[PDB]
Amino acid sequence: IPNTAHFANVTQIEDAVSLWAKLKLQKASERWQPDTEEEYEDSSGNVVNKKTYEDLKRQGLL
Amino acid sequence: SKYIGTGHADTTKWEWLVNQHRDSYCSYMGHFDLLNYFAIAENESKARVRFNLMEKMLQPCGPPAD
Amino acid sequence: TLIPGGSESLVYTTLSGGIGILVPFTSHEDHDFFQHVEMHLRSEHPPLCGRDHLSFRSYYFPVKNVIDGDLCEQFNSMEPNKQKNVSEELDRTPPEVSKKLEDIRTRYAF
Amino acid sequence: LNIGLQNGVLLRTVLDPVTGDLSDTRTGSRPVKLFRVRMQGQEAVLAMSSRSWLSYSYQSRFHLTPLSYETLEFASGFASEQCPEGIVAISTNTLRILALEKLGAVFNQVAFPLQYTPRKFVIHPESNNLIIIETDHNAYTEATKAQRKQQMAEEMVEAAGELAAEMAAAFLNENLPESIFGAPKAGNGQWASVIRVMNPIQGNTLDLVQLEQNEAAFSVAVCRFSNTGEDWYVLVGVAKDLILNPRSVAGGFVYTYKLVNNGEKLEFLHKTPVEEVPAAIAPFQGRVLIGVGKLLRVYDLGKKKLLRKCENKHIANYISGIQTI
Amino acid sequence: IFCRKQAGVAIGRLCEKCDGKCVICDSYVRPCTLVRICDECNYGSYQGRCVICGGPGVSDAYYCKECTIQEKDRDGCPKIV
Amino acid sequence: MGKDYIYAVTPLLEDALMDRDLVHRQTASAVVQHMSLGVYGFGCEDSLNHLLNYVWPNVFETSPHVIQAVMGALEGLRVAIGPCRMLQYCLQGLFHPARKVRDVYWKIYNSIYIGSQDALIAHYPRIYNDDKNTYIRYELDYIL
Amino acid sequence: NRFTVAELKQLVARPDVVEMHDVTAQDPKLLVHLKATRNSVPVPRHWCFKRKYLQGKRGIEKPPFELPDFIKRTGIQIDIDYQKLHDAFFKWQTKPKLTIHGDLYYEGKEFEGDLSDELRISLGMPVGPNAHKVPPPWLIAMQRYGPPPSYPNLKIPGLNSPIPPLYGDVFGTNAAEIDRTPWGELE
RNA sequence: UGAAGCUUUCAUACU
Ligand SMILES: CO[C@@]1(C)C[C@@](C)(O)[C@H](O)[C@@H](/C=C\C(C)=C\C[C@H]2O[C@@H](C)[C@H](NC(=O)/C=C\[C@@H](C)OC(C)=O)C[C@@H]2C)O1
Ligand SMILES: [Zn+2]
Ligand SMILES: [Zn+2]
Ligand SMILES: [Zn+2]
Repeated sequence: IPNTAHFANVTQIEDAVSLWAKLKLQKASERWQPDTEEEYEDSSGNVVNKKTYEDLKRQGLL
Repeated sequence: SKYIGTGHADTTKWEWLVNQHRDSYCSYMGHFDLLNYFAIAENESKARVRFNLMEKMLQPCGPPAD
Repeated sequence: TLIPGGSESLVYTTLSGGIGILVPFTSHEDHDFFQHVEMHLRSEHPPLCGRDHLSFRSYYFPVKNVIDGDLCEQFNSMEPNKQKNVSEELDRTPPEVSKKLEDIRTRYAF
Repeated sequence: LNIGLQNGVLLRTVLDPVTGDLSDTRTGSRPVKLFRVRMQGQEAVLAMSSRSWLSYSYQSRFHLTPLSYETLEFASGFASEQCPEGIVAISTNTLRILALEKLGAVFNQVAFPLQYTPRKFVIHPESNNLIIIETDHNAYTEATKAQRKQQMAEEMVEAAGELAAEMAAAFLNENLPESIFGAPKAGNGQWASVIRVMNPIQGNTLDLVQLEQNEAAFSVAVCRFSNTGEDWYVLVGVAKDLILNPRSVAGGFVYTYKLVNNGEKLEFLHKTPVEEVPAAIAPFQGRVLIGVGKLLRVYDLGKKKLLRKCENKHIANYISGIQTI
Repeated sequence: IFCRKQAGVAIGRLCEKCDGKCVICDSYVRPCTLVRICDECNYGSYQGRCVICGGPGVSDAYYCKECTIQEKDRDGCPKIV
Repeated sequence: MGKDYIYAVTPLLEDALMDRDLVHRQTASAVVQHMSLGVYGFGCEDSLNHLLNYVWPNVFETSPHVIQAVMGALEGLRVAIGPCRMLQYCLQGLFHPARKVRDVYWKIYNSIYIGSQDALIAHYPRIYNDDKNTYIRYELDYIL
Repeated sequence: NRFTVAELKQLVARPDVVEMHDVTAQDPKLLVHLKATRNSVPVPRHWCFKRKYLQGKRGIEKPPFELPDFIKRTGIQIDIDYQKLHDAFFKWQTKPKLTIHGDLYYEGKEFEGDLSDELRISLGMPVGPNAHKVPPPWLIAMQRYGPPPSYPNLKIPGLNSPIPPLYGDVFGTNAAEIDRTPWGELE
């Protein structure tokens, strides 16, 4: 776990690992992840199926 | 201390917040174009908005602790 | 730009049905003259209901780089004695002050 | 005294053995004709150019105001049993008598009635038509009003009493005008919204789309998408089951229309759901930016809905406006 | 040390000793607004007396420009008790 | 007349505000107060905010003359700089765990509140509702 | 019946503003929330210090407060010019390094392709000719080994830039691969 | 590397 201002005045191990899990969840949530967060509509039907992720589109266009 | 709305080292969150809610409602009653904004937003007559604010003046933020 | 062959202004609109503009100054001399007009009219022609003019335009934040031209055009409606007392401090006559007030208005708006 | 040039420009000089005042107004390319008239029962001069102006001070309020008509060539005051105070003005192949009866105003206005409180309108760049959204709280839609009235009728006809005299058929015929008697303000989370296409020269309504009962429009935009051709689209952001105090909303939608027939008709394309009120929509580089509550998103046009492309999640409270240079 | 009861029409006065210096911030530069005092401080034998040292008043008491800017003229009767 | 000379005396006031001597900081605070009330409506907020950044650390001073001069300078900056900045300086200390910080900050806040109570309406920060009480001011969230 | 630091760090949205004494407040949840407002500079940090404020070190010796450049150019140290003093004060006026509203001052805070002409004169490098090749001695290694990967947009005369470029002490230029006029300004 | 606080019989300076 990196040393940051968040982990100050924290002296116990399990408290540190739990607060690290919390901070990880928070930050990972608040970023923009294009791989799972994106709306592609492949040209397979070209007028349907807008639920394609960024990976299924490559599999369909391969 | 004699002025209503002042605080001190023992002031709680509830007293602070009800003080600012109460003078917010009074400021809304005073300024003519804020009441216009609210009456257009919620689609009511201005007399009705004034009466609603006066009725809300009594117990803003709910009843106190314990 | 409101008039053909005029200058660009910032037009705003209000919830009470009012329309107004904010126009930039192009020289330091006009700015200084209008600043002195506002200063002298703040004292010798105070608001009617007991308000301080500088305190009213600083209601939530202090004024910064705006001249109130609605206070300045109240010069044309004062009495001739006070118009002379005001004009003789700007080193000018009342007709010249009136012409200078009309010039900036007709430059931008009607 | 007033000095009229042969151009559309004027001079002025106060009467005295020497000129004391000076004021010139660039207000034409045609010779100025100065004529005598009487406004407010006192003297005034009707200057005339390609446009005809009225010059009048007013208790030290100098006004050079134009009029809402085109060029004339001669005029003077008029008086008759018909109207004892007017003007006799002459035009090309014309003999007119005119009048001016507005006590010192700066704008003249024409009005066109609407249905609900207007929130925002955009201008179509090709046809110069207006796309307006109107929305009201504590309001019924047209269909809800009709069915509520039919409900009240069928319930008052079964009041269990001689079933022999019908006030219900008289209650259903004539609707009292709402511009005079008010709209029925009924409900706390009830909304009513409308999209309107209007010509600004005339006042005629070109198209009208009514939305469902508790949908409230807050944003509108007209744009073109790069992946499509030169087609225009209209995007409308709508809230779903909004409560104001305490604030609560069930969701939101973005409508898409195709704006066909030279900017005169809207045709529904699809309807994309969002998890918060879309309060701002702005065209951006062949795509569109949408503020969905706290979130700022990029959206491209799709065949069945709008496709999310990018997103920022660090704006503080609530997006109320978006502007792009 | 200030009376500070809501005032009225009586005009505060200053003695010859300090004539022209503010009653709030005791300052030697630019006077602005005329001082008003409560009715009790001007009642009876107290009329016209200095608002600082109760002695004979020879001039009108003023708030300085800085005090009126800070609205220190709206705090009540400034007669020192 | 001082509006043209505030930039020239700013480094000297910095040095004096950094000076250990009590008179040096007390007199520098007096200078700040007179300069603030002298220029008002003339657009000198940059240097005055810069100088407030050096005046503010002296609020925890026990000497009566120094704290008197500091209060005077703060009330002059309330006029020249505006109440919004002062509320921004007081917010984090209004509810500090230590009673000394709370006493000092509530004194400063009461001084800011008695003058310009009306402007503060537009400056208060948003405070979220809890389970028992409603704290959001909803009327200001309306959007025409 | 009082939180611990790690327990309160788990409840708040911003744990890095929580401190040692924050769990000892009468309402720590409001305290931490106000400590996270998107403004509101913190407390002067010496409230808990027993050495009061300032003072502390008298070791450092400070020279007399240096006069501003233009004032020191006025030649004050006999004929005196007033117009020079006036024109110089107004026309020669400059703005000193101001600080942001957030920034605060502490006792220890007062201490904590192009080459100059003096360094080129001391290094023994001649001036740039009209149409010739006069590279610096660090340019031969760049011509032999190749361009530096840390700055690929840098241009040097002889390798990427032409010889007629080079002007004065400029021996390099960085070439990175609207309506910017302000709206209302005096003329 | 650092933390110089509290008190008086000191003694010395400034208000
Ligand atoms: C001993 O009596 C006291 C202390 C009390 C009193 C109120 O009873 C008495 O009336 C009062 C009168 C005399 C004195 C000394 C007080 C006020 C005056 O003092 C003077 C010593 C200053 N001198 C200056 O002002 C400096 C400049 C000049 C020319 O002014 C101006 C405006 O540039 C300030 C003030 C003008 O002083
Ligand atoms: Zn009294
Ligand atoms: Zn006296
Ligand atoms: Zn005073």
